[PDB]
Amino acid sequence: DLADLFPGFGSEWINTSSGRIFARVGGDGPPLLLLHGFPQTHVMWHRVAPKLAERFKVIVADLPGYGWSDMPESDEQHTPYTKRAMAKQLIEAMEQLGHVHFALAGHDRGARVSYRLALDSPGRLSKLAVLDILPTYEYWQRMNRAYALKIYHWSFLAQPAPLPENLLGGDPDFYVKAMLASYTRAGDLSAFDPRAVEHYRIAFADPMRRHVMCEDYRAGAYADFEHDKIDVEAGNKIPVPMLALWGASGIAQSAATPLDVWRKWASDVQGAPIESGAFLPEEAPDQTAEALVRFFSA
Amino acid sequence: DLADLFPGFGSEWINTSSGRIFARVGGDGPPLLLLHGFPQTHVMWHRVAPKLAERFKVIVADLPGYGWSDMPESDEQHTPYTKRAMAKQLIEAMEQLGHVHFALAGHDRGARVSYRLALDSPGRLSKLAVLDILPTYEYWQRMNRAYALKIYHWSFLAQPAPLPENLLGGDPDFYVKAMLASYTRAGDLSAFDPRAVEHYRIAFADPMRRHVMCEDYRAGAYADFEHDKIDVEAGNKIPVPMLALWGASGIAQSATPLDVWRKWASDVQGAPIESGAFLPEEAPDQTAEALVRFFSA
Ligand SMILES: *[C@H](Cc1ccc(C(F)(F)F)cc1)C(=O)O
Ligand SMILES: *[C@H](Cc1ccc(C(F)(F)F)cc1)C(=O)O
Repeated sequence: DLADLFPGFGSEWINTSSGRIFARVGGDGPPLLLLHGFPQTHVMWHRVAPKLAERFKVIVADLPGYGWSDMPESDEQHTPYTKRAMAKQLIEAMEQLGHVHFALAGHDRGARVSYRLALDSPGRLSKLAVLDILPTYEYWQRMNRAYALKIYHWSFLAQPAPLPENLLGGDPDFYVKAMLASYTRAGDLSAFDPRAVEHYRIAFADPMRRHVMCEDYRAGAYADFEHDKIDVEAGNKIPVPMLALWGASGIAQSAATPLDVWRKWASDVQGAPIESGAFLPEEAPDQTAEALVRFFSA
Repeated sequence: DLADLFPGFGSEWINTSSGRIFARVGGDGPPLLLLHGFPQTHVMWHRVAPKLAERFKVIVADLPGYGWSDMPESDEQHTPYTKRAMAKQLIEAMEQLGHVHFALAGHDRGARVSYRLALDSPGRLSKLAVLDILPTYEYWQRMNRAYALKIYHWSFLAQPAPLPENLLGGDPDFYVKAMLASYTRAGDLSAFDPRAVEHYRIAFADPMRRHVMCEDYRAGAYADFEHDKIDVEAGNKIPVPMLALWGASGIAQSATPLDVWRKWASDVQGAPIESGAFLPEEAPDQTAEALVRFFSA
């Protein structure tokens, strides 16, 4: 019922102690993990993954609780869907494949999993790439009226259950599509493959998957923030050589000077703006792929 | 049929150029206007209004677009549901009854209509009372992680249509009940009268009324903010002698309310009340006496 946007890629259901992680696996060479964000799945990499496959062994994984990944039971602190736990679970997953030192690239929620992984376990990463994000700490500290209105859903979805859930039940199709079109450059869905939008909408049409997304944004308003406050108070920087890509019309640039912020969180960081909205790998696939290939190859 | 929580009070469909304002009207003496808020209707004053009617001509009106008042067609800048436009419409309504200089008390959304009225047309108000609020500018300007999480619906309901409307249409009864409960001390509907809740529920059950509420919160995120900002930068303060009532466990106090209003008013008194956000329904007696003692000085 859902299209194949990764021709040639296999399908792996990697076992962890918190549940199965689904991923499309293609190419050969150095291991490169790709992590998606909200409200998308692994298929958001379908326009750049084949190019990366020509050079690397590309693992395109659904986040814990997302897509076809299992949904581990959450708790009163939203632990399994905190960026620290997600990182632990994916580290565990990559160990099942023999990948204990790999390249990592993330977008939105996946980028947050990524930099948290780098802080907690720098050893697991050769190079890091974060796409159109700032540290979760940075958004909350810089929170103003402009901030609050634009990215309203950081506060909205972090509301205690079942208030966001019950509201999302009203028109999940509309909401998930609105979340996609609102952060592009054109303001519509033209950037997204209609088949890819189907993957997103189908997953979002399930109440259980939506609950996970809320538990995600709850973690991002509490545990993730507290985890980030500890680091920023200690003065810990990410030692992993990392790349920061953001859309010129993206979310991160309206907030701050992206590479100036990431220089405060990482000692070895380079970055560039790309003519795009928030959804870089779909809006500007050629440039995004090129940036990643050249960076991970160096 | 909805309950009549105002024994003796007549009903009024007051014509304005922007549409009819419904109000319950009772008592006699100096004229006193009561303006409700979100997500309520005029029946929120039902526990304190009779006490007030012993000494005043009490006019309990539904805000334009709210409850039983008509719904003026809105526009791209949400003009008719800005606080400036609401105040003008109510000034018209009061002028119909022969009231061109009156006393005014407001809560939540209505209190924003009220101080905006004080700023734009100070001559219209003998005395002013605002309940459990800060100026709209103050909330947006002091926005942080805490306020983002604590009062999220300022940003959520302000999202461009029809994003909030389509979400609210799913489970409207749940949302309106949660909104009433969440800001009380007990965190339930126990402080409210069931019949009052049904008034709030039925109104909130109409999708057109729900759209009006969003237009209200859209105005409060933009045009209202900008209007307030103009007064901040120009050093304009409310000359109308006012009283700032707020709940000790309410929304307004979670800043030091009296200090904030002193920046906005050159003659303002302030006192806390053992209550959540809905003082006239959580602490009706303390609110009743405070209002009576203030407008009767
Ligand atoms: C996805 C949306 C998003 C993206 C980027 C930022 C910021 F401000 F950090 F750059 C905030 C929100 C997500 O929630 O991660
Ligand atoms: C009603 C809810 C409300 C009340 C008071 C405040 C604050 F923080 F300004 F005092 C915010 C929100 C309303 O929408 O005004």
